[PDB]
Amino acid sequence: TDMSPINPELVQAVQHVVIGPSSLIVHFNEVIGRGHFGCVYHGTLHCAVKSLNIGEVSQFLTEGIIMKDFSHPNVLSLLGICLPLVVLPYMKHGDLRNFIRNETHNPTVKDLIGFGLQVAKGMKYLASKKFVHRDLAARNCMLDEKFTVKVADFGLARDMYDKEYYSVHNKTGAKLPVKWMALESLQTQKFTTKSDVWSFGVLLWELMTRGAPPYPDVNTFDITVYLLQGRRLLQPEYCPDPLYEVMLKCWHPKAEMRPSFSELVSRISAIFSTFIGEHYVHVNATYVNVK
Ligand SMILES: Cn1cc(-c2ccc3nnn(Cc4ccc5nc(NC(=O)C6CC6)cn5n4)c3c2)cn1
Ligand SMILES: [Cl-]
Repeated sequence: TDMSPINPELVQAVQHVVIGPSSLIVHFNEVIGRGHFGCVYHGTLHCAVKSLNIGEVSQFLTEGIIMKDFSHPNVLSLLGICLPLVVLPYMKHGDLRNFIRNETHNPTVKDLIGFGLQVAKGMKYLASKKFVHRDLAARNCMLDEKFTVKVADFGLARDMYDKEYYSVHNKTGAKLPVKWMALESLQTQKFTTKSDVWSFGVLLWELMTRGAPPYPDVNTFDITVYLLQGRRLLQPEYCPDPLYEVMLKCWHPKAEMRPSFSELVSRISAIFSTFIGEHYVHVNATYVNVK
């Protein structure tokens, strides 16, 4: 790549994931959200129920067991499955991007770095389980009633929850979040933990801009050409210098040189500790109403 610029066994194993049909009520009237692979609904077990569409039933059950094993306060857990329903905890404040964009919320610099810090702790956990997210972005993290950020949009909850930010590769037909993708993944369509780190860098930029779209009007795989002119996202007005240095390390041309999620947790927690909640972050006028 260019990096310099120019089945009885399965049935008993899945028993701890299955929810009984009579112990779950799905409210099909109240559409929480929509996705390509399944619509999400209000449920009572209080929860969110995503309803999906023989060979593929193995895959559904097996994905449930792997996903049920993930337990961490900054990771969206799986409450269970039902049969094609995916039962998830209800997140009161919805997705992180919409939350920070909302003009009636008044986040401080400390608040937003805090969300970033929480996301890093979630990825640190997922990365320790050898799990590559492939689509880390503020739209795909969620926020509960205590403002705990949970990395979401993985396993059976995987979808395109805002079609706007996914672009079709002309050959393969795969719709990909090109504005969040590492320089190497744009060229190969292979994803690693180090390509998640790049995405996390972009997520930090989203946090400090209160959910501005990255790279306005650079929307296709021609982002690769843009990056290879020698470019990175600009430092946001309310982003501290040390945090922007962290963002630039996340976008290191050589994947191996990017920091681990352990190192990111360490560095961000230090930066975070210096703030006391006196810097209100306001939205840039040039990013308002921009997609
Ligand atoms: C823009 N966008 C992002 C998503 C999204 C992203 C990642 C996901 N990972 N799983 N899911 C299903 C799910 C799980 C719990 C949940 N809680 C709510 N609560 C609300 O919508 C509150 C505000 C009224 C909705 N969900 N949706 C996800 C949905 C949906 N749209
Ligand atoms: Cl602050």
